[PDB]
Amino acid sequence: AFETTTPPEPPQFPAEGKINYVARDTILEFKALPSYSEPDWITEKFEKAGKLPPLKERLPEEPLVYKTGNMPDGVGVYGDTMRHVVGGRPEGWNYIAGQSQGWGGIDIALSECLTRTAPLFQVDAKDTEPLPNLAKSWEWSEDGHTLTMHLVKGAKWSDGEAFNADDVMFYWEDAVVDPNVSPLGGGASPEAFGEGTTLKKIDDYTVEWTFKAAFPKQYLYTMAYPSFCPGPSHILKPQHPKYSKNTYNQFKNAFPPEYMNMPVMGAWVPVSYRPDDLIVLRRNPYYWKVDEKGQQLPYLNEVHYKLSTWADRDVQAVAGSGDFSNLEQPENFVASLKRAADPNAPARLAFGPRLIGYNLQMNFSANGWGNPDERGQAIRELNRNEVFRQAVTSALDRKAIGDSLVKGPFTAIYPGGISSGTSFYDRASTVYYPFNLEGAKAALASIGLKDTDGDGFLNFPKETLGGRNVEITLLVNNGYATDKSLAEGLVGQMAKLGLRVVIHSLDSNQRDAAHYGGQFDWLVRRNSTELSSVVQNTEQLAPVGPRTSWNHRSPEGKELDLMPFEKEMADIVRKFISSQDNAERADLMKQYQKVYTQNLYTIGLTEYPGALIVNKRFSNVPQGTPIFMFNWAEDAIIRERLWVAADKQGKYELFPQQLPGKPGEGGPINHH
Ligand SMILES: OC[C@H]1O[C@H](OC[C@H]2O[C@H](O)[C@H](O)[C@@H](O)[C@@H]2O)[C@H](O)[C@@H](O)[C@H]1O
Ligand SMILES: [Mg+2]
Ligand code: NA
Ligand code: NA
Ligand code: NA
Ligand code: NA
Ligand code: NA
Ligand code: NA
Repeated sequence: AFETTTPPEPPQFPAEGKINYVARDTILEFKALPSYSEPDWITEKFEKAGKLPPLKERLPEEPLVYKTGNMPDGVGVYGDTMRHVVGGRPEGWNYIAGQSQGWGGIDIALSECLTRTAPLFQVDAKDTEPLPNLAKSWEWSEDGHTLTMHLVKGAKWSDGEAFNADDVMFYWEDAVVDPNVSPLGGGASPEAFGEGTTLKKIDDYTVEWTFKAAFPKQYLYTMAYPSFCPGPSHILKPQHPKYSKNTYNQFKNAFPPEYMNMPVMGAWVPVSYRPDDLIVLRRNPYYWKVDEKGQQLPYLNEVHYKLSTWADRDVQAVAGSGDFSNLEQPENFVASLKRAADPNAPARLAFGPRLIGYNLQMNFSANGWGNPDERGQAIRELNRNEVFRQAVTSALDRKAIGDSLVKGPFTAIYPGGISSGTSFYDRASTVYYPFNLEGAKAALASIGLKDTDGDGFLNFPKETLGGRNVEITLLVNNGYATDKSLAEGLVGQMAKLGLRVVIHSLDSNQRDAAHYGGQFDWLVRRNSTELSSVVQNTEQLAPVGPRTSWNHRSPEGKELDLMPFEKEMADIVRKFISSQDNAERADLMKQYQKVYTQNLYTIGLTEYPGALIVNKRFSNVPQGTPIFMFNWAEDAIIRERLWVAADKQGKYELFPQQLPGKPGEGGPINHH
């Protein structure tokens, strides 16, 4: 009944900061170097005092080596602190059991994964193999069902314990396969790695994947952050219910934020924590990454995470008291641009492509996900009705939504689906339902929704819930002004259509528990990587598995009650995952976009670009780094490779010349 078209082209964005494209193998390689070096105080005060082993003995025989050619400013010098500001709060250190550490780069820096993809924003080539990280190399069998994966060899956790296949296997078996454990982020279900996929240990430094499909190369991306970031099994395994008398809740909570020096494969280790104030990390002396001159990374000795608000991160970065921000809330754009416009500004600000998007997601489970009551169930039935979805999207004045956030060329009309800023995007394949409130009102009337009590809100027919008013709950992340503003705008627009929408505003952790547990009717959410990049966590594009979709999961352990268009989307996604043909992949994403946007798998709210803000004293920041593409800029900028020239260094270290203490002990260790 609606006059659909394609979305109008947004205003031209002079998108400052162009990316310097490079080839995949210009960034790093694994190899032995003839000599290695580290900060002088480690050698003088720890090694020479017999308190820490010599550096060569702490490194793998073949460490990960960053190639100087890809370094924007070349080889670094030691020193200084990276000062981050975050809106989140740590629950504890058990990432693989689903605890948040506060976001804003903390878990990104702690939890290293098998592969790495965030720095791939600088590779234009199709289609790029994820960078090796904890997995140094891999080989496909001739038939394409077997993937032999070789691990970094001789690397150690920050506490000196060997990193090997046991850590990989513990994550796979006891975190992924185990249905009672859910790693942080809402993903990492077994089917995210392919239906029926198995993983086995060959030896201490070799694992073997077996896939049902032939060459499903897209799963290498799933082996990067957030889905395959192994934890220290020697510490975690004795707390797991399979190997102790602990319950799953006791395993999840065994490492509270106060527990210091949690072993990591990351560049820095947590050494201090003050509630609602600060987390301090110190350099990991067992870090397994070096530069081409043999200097053990990171260059920065310390990292701070000030516990504040997300809006304060922007404020502190432009003021110069914070060193980094992802300017991603349009309500903060004008004030930030004003401060950045001063030539004496301590920080540089640079917008990227339009990769920040928001969708309204409707719960499509009519078979019990989140155990809904009679009211909840009737909403799942409306959600699954295509005429209802068409009315909701048509009742949205998308120009007004964008203007409510910020004026100017930032926002773009966003019907939903793949972001307009990504290479797989096809405007002609994007179904746009223009603002048509009258048509939206007539469509709801056609499915039996009419105002029978004179209050302007539509009622169910007499047969459903005694003909009461339709009432829909809207789950919102209370940590962001943008999410709240979009939710408030959504309530207003729905009231004009005649639907009563009630906001359920929760902090990040509670919001995640309600979302992943399926305890929602509708929710407002900022897009994740599958919509900004397609290639990162591709399984999230459709219900390919019982728990891969953000808005259609099945209760444990029922099958999905998929609608025909969702089955079509799932088939396209599985075909894309196993394709190495560039023309076929591009065509499949055109088909995917059309099915998504025609059927309204989700309903787009708005889309706009974000800007990376970084203190000017840092060297090695890549030009044109986007705030979000394969992952957040905290990962993409490669913080372990950043450095500050000696004459520009800040004097901000809270534990200078100190190293992390033992897991569960007081805090850091000194030389005297
Ligand atoms: O982790 C870095 C990130 O932190 C904040 O975003 C948190 C959200 O992003 C995750 O990908 C996750 O899927 C969500 O649950 C989580 O809320 C911040 O807004 C970002 O700029 C960035 O620093
Ligand atoms: Mg071990
Ligand atoms: Na074979
Ligand atoms: Na194990
Ligand atoms: Na298995
Ligand atoms: Na239990
Ligand atoms: Na806290
Ligand atoms: Na993927």
